Amino acid sequence: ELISGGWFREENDQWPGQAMSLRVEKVLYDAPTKFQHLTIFESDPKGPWGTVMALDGCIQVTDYDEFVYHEVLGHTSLCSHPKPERVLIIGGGDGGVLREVLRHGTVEHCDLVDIDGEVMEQSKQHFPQISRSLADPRATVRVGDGLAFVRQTPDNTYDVVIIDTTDPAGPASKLFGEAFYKDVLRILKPDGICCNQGESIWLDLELIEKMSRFIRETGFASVQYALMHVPTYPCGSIGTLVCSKKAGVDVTKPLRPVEDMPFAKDLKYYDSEMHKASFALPRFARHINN
Amino acid sequence: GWFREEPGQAMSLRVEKVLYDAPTKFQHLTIFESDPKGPWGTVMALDGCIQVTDYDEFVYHEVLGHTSLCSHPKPERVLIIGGGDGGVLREVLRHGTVEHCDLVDIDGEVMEQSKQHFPQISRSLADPRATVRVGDGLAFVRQTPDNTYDVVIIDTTAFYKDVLRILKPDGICCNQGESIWLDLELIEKMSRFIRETGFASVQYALMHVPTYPCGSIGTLVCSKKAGVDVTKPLRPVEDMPFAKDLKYYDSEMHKASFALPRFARHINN
Ligand SMILES: C[S@@H](CCCN)C[C@H]1O[C@@H](n2cnc3c(N)ncnc32)[C@H](O)[C@@H]1O
Ligand SMILES: C[S@@H](CCCN)C[C@H]1O[C@@H](n2cnc3c(N)ncnc32)[C@H](O)[C@@H]1O
Ligand SMILES: CN(C(=O)[C@@H]1COc2ccccc2O1)c1ccccc1
Repeated sequence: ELISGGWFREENDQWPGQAMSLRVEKVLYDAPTKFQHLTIFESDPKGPWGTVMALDGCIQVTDYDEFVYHEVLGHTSLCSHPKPERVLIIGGGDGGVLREVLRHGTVEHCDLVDIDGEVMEQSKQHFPQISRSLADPRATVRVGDGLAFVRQTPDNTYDVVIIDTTDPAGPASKLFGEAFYKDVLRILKPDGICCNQGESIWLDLELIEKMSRFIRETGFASVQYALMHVPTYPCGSIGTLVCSKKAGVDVTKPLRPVEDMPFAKDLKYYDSEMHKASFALPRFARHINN
Repeated sequence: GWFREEPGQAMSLRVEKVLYDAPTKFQHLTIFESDPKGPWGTVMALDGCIQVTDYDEFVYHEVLGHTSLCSHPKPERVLIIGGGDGGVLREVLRHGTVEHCDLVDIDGEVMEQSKQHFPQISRSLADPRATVRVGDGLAFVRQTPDNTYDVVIIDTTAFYKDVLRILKPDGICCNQGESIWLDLELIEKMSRFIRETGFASVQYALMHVPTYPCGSIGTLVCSKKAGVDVTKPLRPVEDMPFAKDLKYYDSEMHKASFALPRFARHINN
C-alpha cells in the first residue's frame, strides 16, 4: 500500500538496527503474488536509482546497479567453463542473468525457471532493459519450483547452473539445502560449473563458511567466493560461490577471457581484472577461499 | 530513536544512547552507541555524515595507512592531515620503518571525543613517535619546508602543490577519495588536477566500507616520483611482523583494490 511521494523503507531481522529508505516518485506495482510480496516503483528522479523492485520488502533490482550482480553471475561462471552450451538459471525471473548469459555465442540453449510468474510479468512491463532476454528463442522460460525442476532433470544435462534466488528466509529456503545441491551436482556435466546467490561477508559470514564446506562435501571439487560491489544491497556488497564439478580447475583466473569475445566492451562492471580481483577477500573473510 | 543520514535516499542506524552531540568550533560532532542487537558499536558522525564505527573502522584505516606505506621504499617520516580519531595513525605506527608521524587535525574536540569514546582507535594519539597538532592542514603544509615527508595521508571529511613540495622525491600522497557511485565526476577531476599539479602518477584504490554511503569509498594513491606503479606493493606487508594483526588489508587486497568496475576504469587506465 505504498503511495507516491511516500518513502519505501527496508528493515529486516536478518540485519537488526539499520535501514535504507528511498522516496517513492511513482508506485507501479504493489501487491501479494502467489509466492511473495512484489513492489515496483519509480524512485526520486533527482536520485540515480530509477525504477526499483523489492520482493517481501527487500530490494532486488534497480535500474542504476542491476548490471553488477547480473554481469558477475553470468560472466564469472561462463568464463570459467571451456564450452558452455547448455545453461540453467534457477530464479532470475527479471531476466538480468539470462541477458548476460545470452551474450555468449557458445550458448545454444538456456533454461530459466522462476517460481513466481508475476515476477517475469512485471519485469517485462517495467524493466524492459533487464527483461528483453526472456523472449529470446535461445531461452526457454518456465514458471516452477527450481527444487522440483532439478529433481526431474536427467543426470548430465547442463554445462552451467546459476542459482539467482532471494534470501534463505523466503520461498528460496531449500536452495541453500542438501538433496538440492546434490541434484545440482548430478545434472551438471563433468566440466560443470555452478554459481549461487552468495550472501554478504558482513552479515552472513558463518552461512558462507557452512555453505562452501557443504557444497565441497556433497561432491564439488572446488568452491571459491567472488565478492562484488552492489550499492543497494545491505552493507554494499554480496558475493557468489563459484563451484567446479571437475577437480583441478582454478575459477579465480578466467579460462575464457571476455576480452576475446565481441561483447566485452558492452559490459559496465565485469572484465578479467575485476574477475580476478573479486576472489581477493578481506583478511577476516579470507579463510572462505584459503 | 534513529540517526538518519541523507536526494530522496536515506541510511539509518538505530540509537541506543547519545554520548555526545554538539557543534564544535568547526563542525557538528555526534557520537552514539548504536543498537546492541546489531554489530556497529559506537558511531561517530561529523556534519551529519558517519565517519567511524567500531565495527568497520579497520577497513578505511588499514587501506589508507598500509596502501601508502607499502608503496614507499622506506617510509620514515609521515604526515597525517585530519585523522583526529587516531585510526590511520594506529596503522602507520605498526611499521618499523616509521621514526616519526605528525598528525594535524583542525578540530581538537574530535581528538578529545575519540580518546573518550573510541579508545581502541585513539590510543595511538599518545605514542612517543607521534606529534599531534590541532590546526588547519592547509596552513600547516604552507609552513612546512620542502622535502620534509616520505608519505602524506589526507584523511579528511596551493594545497596539493604544498603537498607535492613538502614530500621528498620518493614521496607518496594518499587521500580520502570519495565514492565511484556518488562522486565519480569529482574523482576524475581530482585525479587530473593532482597529476597537473605535478604528481607523476595517481591511481584510485577502491575498498568495501559498509557504513559509508553506497558501501564503498576509495583513496587516490599518488606518487611524486615518476615511473612508480603503486597498484602492486613495493614492500609487501606479508614480510613485516604485524601482517596477521590486520583484519582487511594484505597484498592480494592491495592489488585487487586497483581493479575498477568498467564504468569507472577511466579513473586509472
Ligand atoms: C528477482 S531474482 C533476485 C534479483 C536479482 N536478479 C530472485 C528470484 O528467485 C525466485 N525464486 C525464489 N524461490 C524460488 C524457487 N524455489 N524456485 C525458483 N525460483 C525461486 C524469486 O521468485 C525471484 O524472482
Ligand atoms: C573524522 S576524520 C575521517 C574519518 C576516517 N578516520 C576527518 C577529519 O578531518 C578533519 N579536518 C577537516 N578539515 C580539516 C583541515 N582543513 N585540516 C585538518 N583537519 C581537517 C576533521 O576535523 C575530521 O576529524
Ligand atoms: C550499514 N548501512 C547499510 O547497509 C545501509 C542501511 O541499511 C541497509 C539496509 C538494506 C540495504 C542497504 C542498506 O544500506 C549503513 C547504515 C547507515 C549509514 C550508512 C550505511
